[PDB]
Formats: sequence, structure tokens, C-alpha cells
Amino acid sequence: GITRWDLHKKRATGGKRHIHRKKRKFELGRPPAATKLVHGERRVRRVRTRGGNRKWRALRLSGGIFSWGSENTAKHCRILDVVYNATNNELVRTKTLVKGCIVQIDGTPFRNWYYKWYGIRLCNPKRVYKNHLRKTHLRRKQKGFGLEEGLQAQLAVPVCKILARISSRPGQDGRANGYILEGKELEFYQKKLDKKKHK
Amino acid sequence: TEVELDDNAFHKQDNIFLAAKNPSSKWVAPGSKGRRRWWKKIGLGFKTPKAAILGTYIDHKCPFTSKVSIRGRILRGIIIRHKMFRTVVVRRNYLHYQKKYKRYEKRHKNWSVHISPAFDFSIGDEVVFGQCRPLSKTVTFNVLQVVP
Amino acid sequence: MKFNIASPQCGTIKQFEIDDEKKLVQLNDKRLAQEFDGEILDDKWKGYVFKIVGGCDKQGFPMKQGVLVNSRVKLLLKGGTVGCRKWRVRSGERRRKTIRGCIVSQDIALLNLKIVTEGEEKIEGLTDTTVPRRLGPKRASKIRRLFNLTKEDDVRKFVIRRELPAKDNKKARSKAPKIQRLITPAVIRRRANKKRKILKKLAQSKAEREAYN
Amino acid sequence: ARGPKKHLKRLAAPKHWMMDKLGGIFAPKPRAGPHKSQQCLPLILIVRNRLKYALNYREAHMILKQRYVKVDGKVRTDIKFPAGFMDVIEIPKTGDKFRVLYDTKGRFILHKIKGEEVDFKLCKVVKKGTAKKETPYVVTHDGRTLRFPDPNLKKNDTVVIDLKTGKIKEWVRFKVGCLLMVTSGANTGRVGELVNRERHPGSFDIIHLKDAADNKFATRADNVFVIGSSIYHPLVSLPKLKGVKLSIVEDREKKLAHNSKKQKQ
RNA sequence: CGGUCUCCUCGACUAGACGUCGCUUGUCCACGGACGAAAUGCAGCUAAGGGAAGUCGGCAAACUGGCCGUGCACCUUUGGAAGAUACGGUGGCUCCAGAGGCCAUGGCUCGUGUGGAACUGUUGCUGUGCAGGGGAAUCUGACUGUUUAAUUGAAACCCA
RNA sequence: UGGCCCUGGCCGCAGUGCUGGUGGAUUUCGUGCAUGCGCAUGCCCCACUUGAUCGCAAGAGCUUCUGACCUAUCAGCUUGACUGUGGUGUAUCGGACCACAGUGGCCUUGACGGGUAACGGAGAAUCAGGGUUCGAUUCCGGAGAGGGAGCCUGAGAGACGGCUACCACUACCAAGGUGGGCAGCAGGCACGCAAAUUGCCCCAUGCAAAGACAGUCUGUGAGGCAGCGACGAACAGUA
RNA sequence: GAUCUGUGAAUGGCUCCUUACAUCAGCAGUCAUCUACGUGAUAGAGUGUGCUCGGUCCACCUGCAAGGACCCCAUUGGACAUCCACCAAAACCUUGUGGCUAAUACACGUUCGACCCAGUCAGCCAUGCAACACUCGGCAU
Repeated sequence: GITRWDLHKKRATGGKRHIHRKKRKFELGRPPAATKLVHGERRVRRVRTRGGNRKWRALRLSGGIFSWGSENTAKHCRILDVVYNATNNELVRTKTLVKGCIVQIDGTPFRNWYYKWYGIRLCNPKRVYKNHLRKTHLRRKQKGFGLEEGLQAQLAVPVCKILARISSRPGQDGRANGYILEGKELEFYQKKLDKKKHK
Repeated sequence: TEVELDDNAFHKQDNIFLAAKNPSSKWVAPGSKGRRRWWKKIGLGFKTPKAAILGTYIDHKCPFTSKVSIRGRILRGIIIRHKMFRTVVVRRNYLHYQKKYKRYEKRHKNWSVHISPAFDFSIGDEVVFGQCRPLSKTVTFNVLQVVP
Repeated sequence: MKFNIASPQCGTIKQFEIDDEKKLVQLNDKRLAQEFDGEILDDKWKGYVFKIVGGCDKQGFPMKQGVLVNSRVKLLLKGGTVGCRKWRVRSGERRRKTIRGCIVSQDIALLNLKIVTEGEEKIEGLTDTTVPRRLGPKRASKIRRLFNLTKEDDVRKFVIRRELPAKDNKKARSKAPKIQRLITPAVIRRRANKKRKILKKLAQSKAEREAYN
Repeated sequence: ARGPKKHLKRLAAPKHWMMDKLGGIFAPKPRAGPHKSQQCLPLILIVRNRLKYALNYREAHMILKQRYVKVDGKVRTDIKFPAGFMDVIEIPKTGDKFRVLYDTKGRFILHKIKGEEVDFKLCKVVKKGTAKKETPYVVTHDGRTLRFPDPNLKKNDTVVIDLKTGKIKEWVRFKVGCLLMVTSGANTGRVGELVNRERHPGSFDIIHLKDAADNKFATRADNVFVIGSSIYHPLVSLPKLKGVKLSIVEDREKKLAHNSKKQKQ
């Protein structure tokens, strides 16, 4: 079947290699998952692997755990759409989820979370506890606090569409986890989106 | 030169989180401008280039600023040519002793070796390169020292 | 055409022969496993309903349910499936075997039927005789299920026996089964031993870690 | 079709078992137990070939499955259990008590010992790790774990474990001056105190040992075995030659004298 | 229905002064009409199965046909042979790349000129007109050119 | 450390329970022992076994460096070809595969091609020395199971005394259907200058299994022993 | 005996067709990996929010900040085998059906196997500068 060996791949010189064995199972490959972004249901097929272990082909994922690195938050956030891919636009067009692809995610969590945690409302909406007031103002007065101008401009629209990058390998663990872009990577990919919106 | 990369992706270093609120001074280097950089000191009697420690380039397959571990043979060759990107051809002219005729032959072996952007080198300079995991079809060695 | 007709309520099975085409040809779209009336192929079977559960054909091939054709189809078949046999297929192999579809036709030599509804009069082979069940329930919970027992009195008294009379050279044997899933005070002490030793080992390891700290 | 091989030919058998090349095509392939297959004695070899209770393979199986051959303070019924170096083998019905050691020629001898010598064992630390829940452990050459060692017990040290409890009773450092035994290479079975350790980062360090009399040899640091804080306190009983290898002319003269004085009667 | 000098010469498809259709201009004039309109004929087409068995002779007709990509043998005067032979594709739609210019890296103009991909269709697309069948030899004239207006175009004449 | 939200919604992050297991033994009171005087405290079966984790061991896969025969009547070879970035896939690294970039990579120190009186090595025969020739064959490694290819099961197979298909031959048939795989051991036909018994047995050596032996026959054409055997060796007789 | 289940049949035996840095030999790496049997250790899952929330029984008001009564623990379920019976086929190491009956098969289930601590939520106390910020309460800044 799909073999990931190099007995067919010619020598580094350019000389042909004469194969004198047939394909061993320990060097097989399996067809790509090509995880599609699908609004709704998740599909995950378990795959029996070299030691009887499991891999998890994600077919048709919908969302996943997305982390706010500076904030240590990690909410499950319902991927909206694949916006950018590093090299080929065919995966962006057909909405294929692969690691290191850039996606718009819901982000109404990390907003309700930001409120619950800091007591800070990021958009004008469109009992009260003494200990909660105390703790929210403490977490406000901590040192590294402050929401950056590229993240709050996103969390301040009434329909949040925050830019995350997918970190898991969905065809291997069946997950579309990722991290929200922060700072210079956010600026990079926002600039790419600008370029292809204008050109 | 080869610090340049593609502009299709945002090349970051693996073990450095660029958006840390209160980062530590563990990777603040003693000659940098506050720029944090993960690096290691491969430890077979080699020195981590100041270019690697204080540089800005991003390189996986670099033995000093990436997860690539130097283990196995460590050979010495000459840079034949540098016509690939971050890869370089290295030659080892050695002498193989024929037993019957009690003499030697001139033989050679080429190697597609991986030069990190931490090394200044001209064509013809000597190189010590150590073995790493396979980085490509023919590349399985990284350049650990350039000798003028 | 031979019909293996089985009455489960009596627990018996009996074969019959029919060669009247006027009766046979009503069974030409009767897909497998669907009830039909006995009045269609016999007049002394009225009010009876036969579920056509299985079938063979000429040349002897089975009638695989769910194929939805009336000819032969060769198929990859795992063991134990209708058409292949589990004890012939080497612990995980599938064999390509020949089998007929579930649609009935005039290529069917044998039809396995089972009565679901009984009729007015009584069939001389099937329903005139009832066949007793060989064995009683062997596991404690099934014995309780049978004899309306609650867990305060035992099943060891209510276990059904099998009396074989004193045949040649041998006295009367009262054979009973070893009750399975039965909990004895011995079993309780065994499980308590296991659990207590496990907990003592956990305590050993906690004490070791605390002493190291 | 290939998986793990189950057989060991008699020719491909470890030479330190004096397997006769004509007495069968196969040799009992050791199981994957505590010791390495080329540094171990199968219990069948200890029971049939050395201590000839078992006249053959069948009687070896019998003796062993009757659950009275005890190896390291517990019964081992596998006829192919790889009993290795410094293991204690007791046969209570016979009152036999051996520690399996190396003779100066590099073969496994069964050195007869006494009570305290059988009630503990001596095992070298080869790896030092941490398991989940922050559990520092030290893997030894008998493959055992010792899930909570003293913090100041670095790698190449040796340990005295009590075969009853299976915990650590003592340990001996690998610093220069310790009494030491060789367990592989040409110099295996020789005892000599540590003199100096040449470092070779990235490769094998070398250990220079001074024999009991005055000879000097060298070997590898993963080839040495600590037995004793010094040549005055060996942590275990030691065989007849006490680890002092003779020259080959000395050995030939010794054999000749033995044969002659035996024929004298 | 032959021949006869020159000038101007639109739009669409297209490489186009080919070929097909249309605005401007001009014209419906050629002896007509009925009857589905025999046989025969002169023209246009088809034809199962076979495939030159027809015939002096594959005559006549048919096959092929544009473009793009890959590629191409013997022989050779080294120029050719060659479009050798041969293989694949070709629509529609939605996109992705891709070249330039002007005003002042934004406004505007901006590849009917190319490559890729997705979808799509009863596999079909140079969809019509148009549009090489190919290969292997012998004789012969080197070639190109010339020729008996009105039965011979040739191996004849001429040429270098 | 974070990966539930404001009453439904969303997740459902898949998994891990020393078995809802088995045998033998047997006295299971919570206070029996005792202390201090029943009150308070330490104890009140042994093994086997399904499974999870971490090592080790035993293996495997991949990878490193150096080292192979003749041939120029083979001088240029290569276009996933060589590197890179981002992914995919895998048990894992990797152009192994893909998308986008670049134009590399090897070569008279013989590349690429062709040949096989090519499986490789340990080794064998000679050998003053230096060397020459061979190595199908017992040990190790590789490959294969009629030619190909694809798989399932499983820890492990691209398995063939497993399956599936095509090809080449082929066996049975009641003509609808069913099959085949000796380069395992014997044996047969061919082919040839050219090579053995359709034997007995697990006694030894080992291996496997739910398995010491016996009551009560584990299997083993591995392996052993015999038969045939002027291959080839050693020792004797024919006085 | 049989049968289901487990486990083995991937080892061994044969052959040398292929194969020219390929195989292989020695050396080395896995800090790029997999692992049944073997062995040494290990193992505390009522657990998506502090609670409501393991299951029932009451409360209050778009829930609460201190509120309760019991129950779980003598251990689950449904099959299909061997078996009986009727059998299709010329056969086939081909095969159907009906009725029982097992589990270390399969499914399913898990309180007492913890305790404490961190953490999360809420409340309260003692004491202190201060009229600055953001607000709950009243009005169209």
C-alpha cells in the first residue's frame, strides 16, 4: 500500500535502485485524514497502530480547546473558519484543518471569561459578591495585566472572531486544539489577511 | 544572508513564548538587548557561537538553537560549495591503503551538511560536523565548527 | 420444495414436502425473515403464521439475510456470519464464499420457517408434541429469575436437577450443574483477603514516601 | 513473516557456557529476565550441567517446577530463567547455597556460601531516574528498581540489598580506592582496586585497576563492578583465587602439578 | 455557367483577405405549376457482419485532420528525414497565479496572451464550416522550374 | 497551572477499577490478644490469573562510518531529481508524500549504464614471504514461498502448511459448483555429467502451549536413530 | 472426549531466483521509535463549576453561602457454543434453521480504595492612611 520507504526513491547521485524485496508492513503509510471544518458533528475514527495503540483520524471536526498563552485560559471555542494556511490555498478553500493553520474561532469565551476573572466588560452589552469584587480588583492590580491592542480590538466586536493557530495534529490525535495569536504573530497574520483582502 | 527565510509563515523559536507577561531572565543573554532566545550548548567539547546565542535567525535543524541533538560521528571536511539554502557540500579527502600494493589511494566522500546561520564561512574553509537525526534525504550532519 | 418448519413454543422441528406449483409460486417475492400465512400453502394450517427465517437452495448454498437479490453473490465473509462458520476461519480471516440472496424464488430447495402464531387445529408433527427443555438455569441470577427468589434465601436448594433412571449396571443419577456466579462465604473471604492486602501495600508505599520525605 | 526468534543454536550459544558442540543442535535460549542473555546462566544449565541433579532436560523441568530452586530469595520455575552475576541460588531440600560469580577465566562459577552471605545480595546501580509523583528510583544491573534510594547514591555505585525485604541495606561508592571486580571483556573475573578513571565524554570511560598482588590492567567503566570499600573489606565472599588471574605458564604448571599429584594415587 | 485592367474594402468566430453567419449597399433574376414525386439518371448521405474476397489496378469513397504538452526511428549530402511514427489533453462555470502604462505606492486604465486548481455533464468539448491517413521498399528524374491552348504533365525539356 | 457556560446549551477531553475471576487451605471476634484500668489502641489465609503504568531484559525498525567483482566496443547521469518553509503520514527521522519557493545533486579519486563462471560474511583450498582462487551448503544476516499485488488478525506478517484478486499451469464434478500451491520431510516425473528411504521415534537436544512427573500417550518429518551412500576422512586385515 | 475462551501457529525447516553501497561485515546512534511472553517496582476514578450535581425525599425566587431524612455493598445482563432435533448439497477442511445451557467470551457496572493539603467560592475579624479612581443607589452629562 502506501509505503514510506525510499527503495523506489533513486540514489542521491541519480542512479536507479533495484528493489529485491517487497513492501514490509513496518514501513506503511495511511491515507491523510484531510480533516474538514464542519459546522456541527465531529467524526473521529480510531486507527490501530504499530503496537496495538490508537491514533485518531479526525474527519469533520468543529472546534477544540484554544489557549490564551499570556492568560493561561484554554477554553473550548468552536472554530469558525480557516482563514490562512502557510503554503497552499487549496486547504484554505476546502476548509482542511491541518496543524499550523490559522482559523477564526468564536471567542465569546475568553470574553465572558475575561469578565468573570477581571470584572472587565470588553463590549458594551449588545447579586454582587464582596470577595468577588476584591479578587477581580486584585487580578486587575497584578503586575503583567493589560490587554493588548490587537486582542482587545477583536474581543470588542459583538460577534467575536478571534484569530487562533491550530497546534494539534488532527489527523493524529483527533483534536483541533490551538492557541490564540498574540503580539507579533497576530500582527503577521493580520497583515497577510489585509494583503489578500486588498490585492 | 541565510538569516532570511520565507514570508509565508511567522518563524518563531519553539521554546520561547513571545507574549509572556512576566517572563524571567533565564534566556536574557549577557550581551543582548533584552531579546530572549532559547539556545543550548552541545557538549562534546564545542563552544556555542556568540552569533547563535545573540542572533535573531530562526533555524530548526540548527544544533544550538533547536531540538536537534548532536550524537554519533564527528567528522572533519572541506566546504566544496554552498549552493543550497542553509545546506553545504563538504568533502573528505582521505587515503585508503591497498594491501597488495603497499600503497594508498586518493579517495573522497561528499556530504550535504547543514550550516546554521550562526557560522561565517567562505568556500574552502575547513569544517567539523557532527551527526544528527536525518534532516532531509541526504542531510544527517550539522556543522559544529568552521575553521578559516 | 422442502420446508423445515419449527415450533419454538413446543420446541420441535419437522420437515414437510410441497411440490404444487400453484402453492409454491406465491413465495416468489417473500424476502427472507418476513411472516406470511399458512393458508397460502396448506389448508390444514389456518391461522398459523410462518416467519421465513432461513433457507438453502439447489446446490446447497445458504440464503444470506439482507442481500436483496434472488441470484448468487460471492462475498467476503467473516466467521460466524450466515454463510461462513466461525471454527473454519483462522482467528481473523475472511473467506469469499457463495451465497444466495434473501429474495425467494423457485431456485430454493429448502425453506426454514418457524411458527410465530399457532392455528386452530394441531399439526401432527410440530404441535401435537411438546419437547422439554434439557437444562435448567446454571447461574445464580438466572435461577433467581426463574424461581422468584430474593437474595435472602439461597438458590442452592432451588437448583434444578436432572434425573436419569437406574439404567443397566448403573443406579439413578441425579445430575446437577455447578452453579456459576454464586457468592460463597469462601469467595467473600477471598475477595476480602485480596482487598486487604492491596490496601496494606498502599499503606506500605505511602509510609515509604513519607519516610523518604 | 518475522518476529522474535525463539531458538538458540548450540554453536551460537555463549562460549562461557561450556556447551559441547556435539551434544545437541540447540541450547536453551535464555528468557528475557533480569540478566542479559550473554551474561547469564539458565537455571537448566545451573541444575543439569553444573550441579548434576537433573540428568537431562526433562528432569531439569521436574526439579524446577517442583518449586524448590530459589534464586535471589524467591522460587523460579522457568527452566530458562537468566540467573546472572552476584545472584544467590538456594536449594533448601539439599541445603545448597551458592552465589554465582566470575572465575578469573571469565566463567560463571557457583561459589558456596553461608548464612548472612545468602541472606543479602549485591547489585550495581546502572541508571538513576524519577518516576511519576516525583519518585526518585535507581535501576540496577539485576533490572530492579529500588523505588526510594538515598539521595547521595550516584550511578556507578554498588548496593547491598537484603533478599528478604528487597530494600537497600548498604551501598558503596565508586571513588578511587574501592575494591572492584571486572564483569566483561578479557579481564572479566579479575578483582583489583581502582587506581584512576580516565574520562571519555561521548564514549566509554576507562578504569585502571591494580590486582591483588601487583599486576595492572584496564577495562571500561560500564565494565567494572564495585565489591567492597577497599581490599580490606570485601562486601561479599570471594572465590579460591580471590580474583587474582595467573599467567598462562603458571596455569599450565598448576594443571600439570594437579594432574601429576592426583595420578600419584 | 467561358474570358476580360486597376482602385476602396465593415462586424462576430478564427492564425486569417481561409471558411461560416451578420450591419451598410444591392438583389429575389435565372421558364414556371401540380403530384411525395415510378423506373433510370446526375448529386448528398447513411448502412449490420466481414473487411479488397471487387477490379488491370484499393479506381471511388472512407479513415486522419486545428492547437497545446510529452516525444519521435532507419537513413543522411549533417542541412534533413519530421507534423516521422506515437501518446495524452481540449467544454461550461468559479477561482488562484501571472504582464504592463498614466496621473500622482494610492486613483485610474489594465494580458480576449498564458499556467494551475475546484465544481460540473448520460465522456465530451478543433462539438458547426473548415481541417495530413500512416508506414516499408524497387525503377526513375538530383532538386526547384518548363511542357504538346483542345486526348499524353512524364522518366520528356531546362538547370546548376 | 488552564481546558463548564449563562436553565438549557456546549463538551463529552475516547483510556486506566490488581477481573462482579480461579484453586488450595481454613478459626474470621471486633475487639479474640494484650497493655493501662469489657473502656482506648498495632495484628486476625496462601497462591494463580484478565488488564493499566514505569523501568529492565529480549527483540525489531530506522540511521552512522569504512570496506565488494568484471566492464569506457558504458562519459556524461539525475528532474522528486538536490535544498528549503509549512503540513501529511508513520511507531518514529526523513521528498517518505504533498503545497509553495529555489536550482540544485553525482562524475576520470569512474558517475550513469551493462554483465553475473553475484546472495553477503564467518570461513575453504593452497600459501617461505607477498599473495591466488573459491565460499549454493550446517553458524550469523538478507530474500522468497509458482509470478505479481492487496490485506485481516496480532506484540510482531505485507504471513503464504493465512485470506483476496489477476496471470500461468492444474485437480474433482452429478456441469450448477468446489478447489490447488513440497525452494518442509519421505516420494514421483522431468532436466540433466550429476545427488538417498513414500522408514522408526520423541530416548537425547531444544521449542511451544492453559502445560513438572505419575494416576491418565501434549505436540514436534525441528531434532534424533536407522536404511541407501568408494563424496570425503581415521584405524586394521587379506597371514 | 467435546466446546467456548486464552495463547501459539511471525519460531523452526527449505532454497539461493533476485540483489553491485544494494545485501553484508565490523563500528556507532535513536536526545527520531515500537514491543506479547519474561522480570523488578507501582496502583486510593461517586468527581466538567464552592454548592445545588452519586440516587430519591423537602426547600426558597429568574438559586445558596449555611439546611436536613434515608438508599447504595453478599457480585450485573443478554447471547452463542458442546448437546438435542429438522436438514440443503454430487461433493466441499461447504452450509441453514428451532430449542435449551456456561464464562477470565461479549456487553455492562464501580463508595466506604482513602485522609489531609493545595486550589476555587463565600463570609468575618483587627488596624490603618485617605477625600484620588471606578462604581451601587436618585437626574435628559
